[PDB]
Amino acid sequence: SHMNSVTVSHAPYTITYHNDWEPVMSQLVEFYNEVASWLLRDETSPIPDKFFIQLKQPLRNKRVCVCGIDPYPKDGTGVPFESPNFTKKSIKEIASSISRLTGVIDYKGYNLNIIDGVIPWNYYLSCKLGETKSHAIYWDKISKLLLQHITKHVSVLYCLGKTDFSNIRAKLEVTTIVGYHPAARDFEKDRSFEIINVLLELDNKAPINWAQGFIY
Amino acid sequence: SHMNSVTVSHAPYTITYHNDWEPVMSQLVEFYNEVASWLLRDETSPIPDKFFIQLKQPLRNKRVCVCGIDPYPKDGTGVPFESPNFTKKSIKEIASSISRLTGVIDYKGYNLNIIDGVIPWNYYLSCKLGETKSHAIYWDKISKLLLQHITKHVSVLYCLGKTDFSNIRAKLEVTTIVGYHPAARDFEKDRSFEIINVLLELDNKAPINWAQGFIY
Ligand SMILES: [Cl-]
Ligand SMILES: [Cl-]
Repeated sequence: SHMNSVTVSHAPYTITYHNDWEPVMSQLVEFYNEVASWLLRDETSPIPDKFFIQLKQPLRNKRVCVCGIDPYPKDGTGVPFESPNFTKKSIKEIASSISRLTGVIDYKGYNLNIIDGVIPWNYYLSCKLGETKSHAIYWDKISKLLLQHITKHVSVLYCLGKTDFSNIRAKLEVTTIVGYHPAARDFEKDRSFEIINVLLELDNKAPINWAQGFIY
Repeated sequence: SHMNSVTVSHAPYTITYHNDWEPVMSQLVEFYNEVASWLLRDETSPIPDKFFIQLKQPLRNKRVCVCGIDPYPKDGTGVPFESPNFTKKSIKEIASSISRLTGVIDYKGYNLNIIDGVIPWNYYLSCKLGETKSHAIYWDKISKLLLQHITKHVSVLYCLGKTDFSNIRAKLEVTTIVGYHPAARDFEKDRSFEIINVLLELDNKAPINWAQGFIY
């Protein structure tokens, strides 16, 4: 069924997750306990209470995963790409791409987490405040475990960042696009890489309406 | 440089390979020796002398990998998908897709191994005469090793067969399309999946001219 379950750890001490994540929660508890103490030492983005909040998303209704390597170095919320005040460069560049693709001119913000069929994801679920990929060693196996579970549900995996994702062993056993980082210099590639996965969808599944992410 | 090197085994006893495959040849010798005796027991497709002939292809000039799970159950040549007399269903269906995409009406045959930028590949390099995926257990680690090496060179990995490739742990560390099997029942998906990877190319690399495969 569709429900939220619960599991015990140490800081945030309790992880609430949607039913769909069950197959993975036993190993995630094992992995997090042997790692948390090394991890919690630093000021993190997001705060420990927000590490796993994205596990409250169902995967049954997801067909696309938009994956960044890790949360914003500062002001991370626990929801990947989310910037509640729309000041973070990465989500502003995605918004502009979508704006250009769809034809939507006016908007106050953009959020990938409110689009039907889309789960936004952070490969590593944290980093030390102000330092990208700084907690990579701690999430290692957890990261592989959770992306393995996601790619069983979603049809398209869209990774943002070529060098960010350059050395990452991961899943075995679907359609992957390794596009540029949203804040890359030189546009056509960014914008076409988001239009290209609705036609990868067409081969079987329903399209994504990327404009559902716009906040007015 | 660009040259063909040589390595020692036991049946076919000698493996000739292009320079580009060097990083992988030490492990492939280790892996093949501990496996060959179990493998050579059966009548195979292709014959042992043809197992590794596709290692004579450079990878430096390859941007697309078209991957089947293993050679034809009968009449395999050592070159993936190749049917010298154009009677095998899989290559005839690919040819028809290309014919429909390109506009080429008349041809005697089709070969993926004569297209610039394309390396055709068999995940498992053999099978028992008349039985698909029958030598899967023997190639296991070798298969992972060689596809790992290919995907470092190519920009697009195109796998043909959803259930054929359903349970396959593989590479870590690029753009993957898991399309249908060429001999699938119900066409648009087959043909669009081959037109879709030239635009995945466009994001960075030169296009593939699929019509280069036609034999007149
Ligand atoms: Cl984030
Ligand atoms: Cl073959």
